[PDB]
Amino acid sequence: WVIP
Amino acid sequence: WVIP
Amino acid sequence: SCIQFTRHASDVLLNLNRLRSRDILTDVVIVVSREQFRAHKTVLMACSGLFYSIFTDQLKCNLSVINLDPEINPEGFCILLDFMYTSRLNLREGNIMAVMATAMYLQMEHVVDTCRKFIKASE
Amino acid sequence: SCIQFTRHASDVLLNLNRLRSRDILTDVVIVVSREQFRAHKTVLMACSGLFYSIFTDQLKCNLSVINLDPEINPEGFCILLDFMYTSRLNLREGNIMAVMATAMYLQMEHVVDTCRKFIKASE
Ligand SMILES: CSc1ncc(Cl)c(Nc2ccc3c(c2)CC(=O)N3)n1
Ligand SMILES: CSc1ncc(Cl)c(Nc2ccc3c(c2)CC(=O)N3)n1
Ligand SMILES: [Cl-]
Ligand SMILES: [Cl-]
Ligand SMILES: [Cl-]
Ligand SMILES: [Cl-]
Repeated sequence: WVIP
Repeated sequence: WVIP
Repeated sequence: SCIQFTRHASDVLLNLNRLRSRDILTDVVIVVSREQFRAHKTVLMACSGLFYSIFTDQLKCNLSVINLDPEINPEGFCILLDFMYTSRLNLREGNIMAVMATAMYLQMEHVVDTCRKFIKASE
Repeated sequence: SCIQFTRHASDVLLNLNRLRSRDILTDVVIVVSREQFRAHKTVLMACSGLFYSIFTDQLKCNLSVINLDPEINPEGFCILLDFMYTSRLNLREGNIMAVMATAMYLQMEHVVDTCRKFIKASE
């Protein structure tokens, strides 16, 4: 999971 | 396009 | 000896979401505590272990309406349906418990994992 | 304020390909010079400008069989159908002309672009  |  | 187009999968998903937003070729209604959500059976199966099991069943594969357990929260379902079509999860302090419970029921292992981690960080 | 799961789109496409390989919820047959290919209408629309136009048509959206132009090569179609479900294109010296012509007909702009570049490098 990432900060888009 | 890339070499997978 | 194939070549690969990096953005292909993302572009496919973006187009599937455009079809959903315009209600094109949607073939099922998911009913959650009287709230109704239109979707594509194939996308639901591709994202959820529960929908995969339901639509591979010889009788249920032909149903146009699926009713979820009454304990399932419609907002939690809506956030997960958005994630299925976009890869983006709107996880917030106020919805994290409903989102985790819905992801456990839908069998969406990666969503369950990130909810457990975010809850553990807050304790 | 969403979080994003990087591998989600790729995982969705991989599962859609698994459904295709087991012939699960395929809803159309594409006929190419007597060769038959089963697929999902939504995936075809998500990848091709031609299939997008066909299945948004109020009459054609209901067809279970679509016949392509007799000039279309079945091998070229097979390679493109594999690309649609995997992001991998099996481009070879012996098939590049048939693949480019089929991608132009199917309106798959990124495939047409890589074929033009590979052909230009060989001249
Ligand atoms: C296992 S083979 C397979 N073949 C095709 C499909 Cl459409 C599919 N979906 C599916 C199954 C289980 C799970 C998910 C999707 C997401 C998750 O967390 N668990 N699986
Ligand atoms: C344009 S809006 C839109 N909405 C939904 C879908 Cl399913 C769709 N597909 C599509 C249209 C045109 C093209 C492609 C796919 C690939 C290509 O090269 N050209 N388009
Ligand atoms: Cl029904
Ligand atoms: Cl998941
Ligand atoms: Cl027909
Ligand atoms: Cl393309």
